[PDB]
Amino acid sequence: RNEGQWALGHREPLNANEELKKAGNPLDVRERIENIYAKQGFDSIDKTDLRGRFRWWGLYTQREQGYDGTWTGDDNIDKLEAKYFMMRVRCDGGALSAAALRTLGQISTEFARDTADISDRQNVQYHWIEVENVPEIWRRLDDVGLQTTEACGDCPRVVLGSPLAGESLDEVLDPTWAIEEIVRRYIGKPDFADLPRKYKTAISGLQDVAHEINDVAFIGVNHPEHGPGLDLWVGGGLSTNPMLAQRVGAWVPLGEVPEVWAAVTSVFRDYGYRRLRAKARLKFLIKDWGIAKFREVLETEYLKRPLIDGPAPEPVKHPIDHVGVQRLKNGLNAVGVAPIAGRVSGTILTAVADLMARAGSDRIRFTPYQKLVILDIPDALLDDLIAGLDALGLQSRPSHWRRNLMACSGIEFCKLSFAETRVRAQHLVPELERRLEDINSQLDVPITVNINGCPNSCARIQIADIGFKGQMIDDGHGGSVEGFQVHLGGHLGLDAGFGRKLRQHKVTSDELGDYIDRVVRNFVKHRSEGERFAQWVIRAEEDDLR
Ligand code: SRM
Ligand code: SF4
Ligand SMILES: [Cl-]
Repeated sequence: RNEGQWALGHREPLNANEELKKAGNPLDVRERIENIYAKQGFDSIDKTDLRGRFRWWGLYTQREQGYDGTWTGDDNIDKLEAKYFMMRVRCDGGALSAAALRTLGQISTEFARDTADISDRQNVQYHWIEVENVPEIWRRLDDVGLQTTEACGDCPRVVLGSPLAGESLDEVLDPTWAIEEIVRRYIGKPDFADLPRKYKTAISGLQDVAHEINDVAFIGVNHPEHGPGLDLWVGGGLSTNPMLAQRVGAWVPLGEVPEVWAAVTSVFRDYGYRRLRAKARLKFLIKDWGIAKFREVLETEYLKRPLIDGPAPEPVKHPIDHVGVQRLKNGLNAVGVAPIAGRVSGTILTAVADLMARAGSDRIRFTPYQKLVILDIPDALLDDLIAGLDALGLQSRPSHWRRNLMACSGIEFCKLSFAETRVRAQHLVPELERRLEDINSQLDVPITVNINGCPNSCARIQIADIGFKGQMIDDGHGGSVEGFQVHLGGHLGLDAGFGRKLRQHKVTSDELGDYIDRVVRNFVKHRSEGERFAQWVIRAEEDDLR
């Protein structure tokens, strides 16, 4: 019985999305940008290019101005499509030189109305970009060793790596090599250009890459016999049907990582479902097959050998975000700063690149939690840096809230969203800071808040202390507005799991601060000593949670 799987012989398209990939190599659309589209403009762009093949090059069309959630749906595309683009720049590892960061700044100030926002996958995204300047931009990014290749599309998304790869004192190893090997080997190459859906990778020495929710994850663990290598995890995801990735129970050494990554992706290519668009993510295959069959197939058909068994890394009790100052293997310091919901500007990035030059620093990393850290600051030139960054509003000593808050793009730019998230976040933070500085000392433990535009969970709705899922709501049977559902007490690391939903409960855009304030206060009210938020939630009564 057919599910669209290549490996079972069913190579026949069953989607419009699968249909468009059978029409040449999607990535081939780059000639057409430079040759045709950047020269003729938005309206020349064939619609199967604009909506399909543009994705393989980091170009999603942004939402047209002044259409609220009322208008959100597959059937309003012509209306919702603004003649501008969100261009996503691929940063495998968050890793960047100061020259590279510089370029990202000026590209934004110049081409993207100063918009630059750090994604929770270590990328930057621009908005207000026009096709005319795409060729100029590619040309420019190349100078600094950056591309947009497969930053969107049915292909491997950015590979996450630790913001502190190679300098962290706690890391099991530095797997940067493996990342760069994967990118050098495999990005832009025909073999993995066509996958049932998107494909997300995390590789790190630390559990600081939200690994449990990636399609494939490689995580430092000491093997008692074989030494520092990587633990392999597979089948994660969070959209509208969240599933934690699971241990394959294998241990992979650094050098074999890119080989084993290619294996896994290969299994996705061939056995992944291609009938339903909503059922195409690897996770669904893993759910169906079970972990053991997966490993069986993986060894027997693609690696041609068993993967050496190995232990799980010991799950951390607290997420590792790298905000703040820390000593390096260097003998130097690194600096983690927090913007609000990843929101920086073209100006900020350049202004930052310059402060780095002042410090002698040439290494910066973006963070899987929309943050950025500067590396190799010597003690001597550190305070003059921090003050330089605080000046741009990039706080290295942020508050509880500013530090542990994410938002997606939402209805500001995103054509799929029901609510405003990012701008909303720029104001909610000060409101919470001054509203709850009151209770602040009594919180010995952080509260994480993720504001999501719609159910897609781009800012990780399910795995926050307080998670907000943007749905359309009714207001006295007069008219439908924007609003959020709450998911509470979801965490990664030790005993990972998702936040609970509440029965008949909605939070309008205005009420966000009200709800947070209340449930936080009720937390402190009913909590026990040392008890984390998430722990309370599981025993808490419905009423204290509303
Ligand atoms: C920018 C970012 C949010 C952020 O502020 O961090 C983001 C924003 C978008 N995501 Fe994503 N996603 C981002 C991380 C994720 C994550 C989180 C993660 O990877 O940890 C998820 C959840 C995890 C997962 O994938 O399971 C996520 C699940 C989605 C979904 C759900 C897809 C699905 O599997 O069903 C969509 C829609 C889709 O693919 O059909 C999607 C679609 C989008 C689009 C392209 C909306 C669209 O299709 O038109 C958003 C960009 C619109 C815009 O104009 O900004 N994105 N999105 C993140 C981009 C990181 C990157 O560089 O790649
Ligand atoms: S979670 Fe939804 S609204 Fe937010 S950025 Fe993703 S697709 Fe857009
Ligand atoms: Cl995405």
